Amino acid sequence: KLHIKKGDTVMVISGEDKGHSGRVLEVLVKEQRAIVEGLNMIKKHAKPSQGGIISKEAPIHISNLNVVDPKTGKATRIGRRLNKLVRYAKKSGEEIK
Amino acid sequence: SKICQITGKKAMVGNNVSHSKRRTKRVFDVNLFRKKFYWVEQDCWVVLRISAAGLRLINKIGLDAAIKRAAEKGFLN
RNA sequence: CAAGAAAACCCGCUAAGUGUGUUACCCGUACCGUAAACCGACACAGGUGGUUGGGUUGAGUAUACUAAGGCG
RNA sequence: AUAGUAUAUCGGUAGGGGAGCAUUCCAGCGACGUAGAAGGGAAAAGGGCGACUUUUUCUGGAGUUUCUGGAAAAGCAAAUGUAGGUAUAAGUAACGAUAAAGGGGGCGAGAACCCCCCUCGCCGAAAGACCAAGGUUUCCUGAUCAACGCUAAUCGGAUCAGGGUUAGUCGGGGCCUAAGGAUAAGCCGAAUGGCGAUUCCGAUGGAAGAACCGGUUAAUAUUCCGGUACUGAUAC
RNA sequence: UGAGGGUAGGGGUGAAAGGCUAAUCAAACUUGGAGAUAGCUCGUACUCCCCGAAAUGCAUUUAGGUGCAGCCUGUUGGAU
RNA sequence: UACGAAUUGAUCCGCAGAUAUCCGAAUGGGGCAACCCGUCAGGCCCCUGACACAUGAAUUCAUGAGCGAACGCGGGGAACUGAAACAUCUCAUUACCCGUAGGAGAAGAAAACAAAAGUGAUUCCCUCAGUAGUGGCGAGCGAACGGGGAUUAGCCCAAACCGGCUUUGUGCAAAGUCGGGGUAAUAGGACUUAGAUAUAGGAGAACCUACUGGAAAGUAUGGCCGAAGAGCAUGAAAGCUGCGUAUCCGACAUAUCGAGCACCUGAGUAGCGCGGGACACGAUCCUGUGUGAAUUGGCGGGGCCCAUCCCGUAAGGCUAAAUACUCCCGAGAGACCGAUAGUGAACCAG
Ligand SMILES: [K+]
Ligand SMILES: [K+]
Ligand SMILES: [K+]
Ligand SMILES: [K+]
Ligand SMILES: [K+]
Ligand SMILES: [Mg+2]
Ligand SMILES: [Mg+2]
Ligand SMILES: [Mg+2]
Ligand SMILES: [Mg+2]
Ligand SMILES: [Mg+2]
Ligand SMILES: [Mg+2]
Ligand SMILES: [Mg+2]
Ligand SMILES: [Mg+2]
Ligand SMILES: [Mg+2]
Ligand SMILES: [Mg+2]
Ligand SMILES: [Mg+2]
Ligand SMILES: [Mg+2]
Ligand SMILES: [Mg+2]
Ligand SMILES: [Mg+2]
Ligand SMILES: [Mg+2]
Ligand SMILES: [Mg+2]
Ligand SMILES: [Mg+2]
Ligand SMILES: [Mg+2]
Ligand SMILES: [Mg+2]
Ligand SMILES: [Mg+2]
Ligand SMILES: [Mg+2]
Ligand SMILES: [Mg+2]
Ligand SMILES: [Mg+2]
Ligand SMILES: [Mg+2]
Ligand SMILES: [Mg+2]
Ligand SMILES: [Mg+2]
Ligand SMILES: [Mg+2]
Ligand SMILES: [Mg+2]
Ligand SMILES: [Mg+2]
Ligand SMILES: [Mg+2]
Ligand SMILES: [Mg+2]
Ligand SMILES: [Mg+2]
Ligand SMILES: [Mg+2]
Ligand SMILES: [Mg+2]
Ligand SMILES: [Mg+2]
Ligand SMILES: [Mg+2]
Ligand code: NA
Ligand code: NA
Ligand code: NA
Repeated sequence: KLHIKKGDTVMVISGEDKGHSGRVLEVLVKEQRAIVEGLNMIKKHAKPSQGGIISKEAPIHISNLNVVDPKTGKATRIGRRLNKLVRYAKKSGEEIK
Repeated sequence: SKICQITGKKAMVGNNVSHSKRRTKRVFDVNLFRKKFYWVEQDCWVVLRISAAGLRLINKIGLDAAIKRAAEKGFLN
């Protein structure tokens, strides 16, 4: 189990991109990292194979990402309840996604 | 196997001891020989590899009882 | 004279009882091998069983010079 | 050291005694650190005396430490002492048979050495050709010149990739037995085991089943192709 | 001279040299007993302070070893 | 890089199944391990499938073989070394070689100790005690009794005699075999459990603002949780970010948990001579060789031996616990190491 997954909308809580939200693009389970859309861009130097510097999202360690509250816009911790199990936001109590 | 078939006797290990008390390893062997026997009850002959002590038992309780005693204790096999 | 393997294949004996067509499975097969490729720690002046080994000269497979081929 | 400031005494090997410093970790009371810890470079200052300690500054980029007590893997200059690194001899010995080289073209950044051609020289009962043992891809081709090659290298038995070994008869094996080995029935023997046939295994030998010449590939050739032969099975 | 066998460590083999038995032989090699034993040689690492010898006697399968005495030092009690 | 799988539930975890080439105990025969060659029954077509076929010990059937830590029990068994030389002695009933069990093994229920006072199976710990002894009386070696503990537990045959059945000799008698009788030391006997645990899992509290900074988890405020302030990770040192921790809840499988009477009471045995071995030990126990009793008024022991007294019943057997060990599995720890250290091996390691 992980507290985030693909398609989730999450807010960064630590790092240089703290205070920024975004959608989760890919989850690297073994390394415990995920790509969030529009955050943590990098300038990769690619040879033609036309070449040039290109932009891409670098993964953020998942412990710095929290699922945004359904009702309010702030990041909250989550839990699972039988109501199979399902995620829900600890700040408001509503089911998540 | 150099074992008596009536008594089970086998060679034992000991020492030679000289007058200066030098001790060297030796073997005490069995007075073991092969002998043919007439078996009155079975009207046949058998050849046994026995010690002189086994022959003494044969000449006290008889051949037939000796083979029965020897087979119970596991000496004839 | 120092007196020069064995068993089977292939032929006997009794006892006991030509023609045509199709087809021929398995493994090896490169390359080095009087050597830089093997045995010597080395691309080491050593060692390494068998066969062949042209022409002139010669008793000769010795010696000298040469072909094919191989080398500096 | 004696007396409580005075008197005496203070060269030292083997050796006896006293008092301390540093190192690693632990307990307790406490401190320091990204506003820069440990470590490393430089400088300055301290200590009855010393083992050592403190401060400043550069590097460094995350740990460190006072005091009291506790426990030790608790301190190097030498053992023809060990590991790793780097010197000296020294740009010295040497570059592995005195069979030998010269020129013109070529590819190329680059040529004494590589390719082609002309000349020269060496072996030729061999330094040529075919097998066995052993090796195991070194064979051919393209790319590459870092390392390897006792120099350089565009070259190589080097690196990487691709390719290449074709059997009714050849050599083996299938069959047979020798030395020897393993055994059967038996024999011997603390154990482990040692012996023991006409039996089986085991070639370096014996087989009543039989092929030779030529040509083609960059690399195979009694094997592929051509010609001309031979030997077993099998069905009509 | 080729191939394949056989003899194994107080054993083998030797036209005999104590030769040879995997560059090892008056007793191979490997592992273990095992850190054998070595009255022998070499070596033994921070600091300051106080004191400070012996190389003689006796005995010893002893003589370059050791035991006891003699001579140093700590603590303690006596004066000598 | 390329193509796919998966909310009609992929991957992943636990449990049970399917498949499982060749060698190797290797087992159809051979063999230079991973190869060659067969007989037999079936089915395809010079070949190829799919069966069976070793040996040895029991009754076709059942069994075994081989491998592998240490601990146990057996069979054999050194030397260096110490004795400041060395031979008795020591090292040592060690190293080592071989055989063979079990979760432990061995021992074990008095032919025992003791000393007129008593204790009663075995094993292991603390003492007794470096004692009594033993010893070229050298170097050395070295008990037991008694006391205090751990743990505790006791049983079964043979024989007298009775019955049956088979065999044998001649109804009798003997043997063998099953049933009944019987088991001693003060002598005795005969006759006259289904739940739990294990191997997957589920839930699991609580933080904001400012500064420094590349990045806060740091520092300063102000909150909150605590049966949770163990820890690891996260761009620096986090009870409140993540995985977790305290606590609670869970298994379709599979695994585990009377008088008399003299009839009997173990034979090549006890004991003995010769030669050895083990006992602390250079009377007691074992035996290679040669011999050899008695029967309850018997027999054995109490450190030569005799007498008396005391203790006990050999020559049949079985038994848990308290003890020994770690190839391994799970959970933990360390005033232990931190890459020339610590295992030879943190990587690629025999
Ligand atoms: K430290
Ligand atoms: K080329
Ligand atoms: K020897
Ligand atoms: K086989
Ligand atoms: K009975
Ligand atoms: Mg034959
Ligand atoms: Mg060829
Ligand atoms: Mg050369
Ligand atoms: Mg020759
Ligand atoms: Mg010839
Ligand atoms: Mg000629
Ligand atoms: Mg010549
Ligand atoms: Mg002075
Ligand atoms: Mg002085
Ligand atoms: Mg020197
Ligand atoms: Mg010079
Ligand atoms: Mg010169
Ligand atoms: Mg030289
Ligand atoms: Mg020179
Ligand atoms: Mg040269
Ligand atoms: Mg040649
Ligand atoms: Mg080539
Ligand atoms: Mg070069
Ligand atoms: Mg090449
Ligand atoms: Mg042939
Ligand atoms: Mg044969
Ligand atoms: Mg060729
Ligand atoms: Mg040809
Ligand atoms: Mg001589
Ligand atoms: Mg030699
Ligand atoms: Mg010797
Ligand atoms: Mg020893
Ligand atoms: Mg030593
Ligand atoms: Mg002085
Ligand atoms: Mg001396
Ligand atoms: Mg002295
Ligand atoms: Mg000695
Ligand atoms: Mg077992
Ligand atoms: Mg037990
Ligand atoms: Mg007495
Ligand atoms: Mg290491
Ligand atoms: Na600084
Ligand atoms: Na040092
Ligand atoms: Na959970």
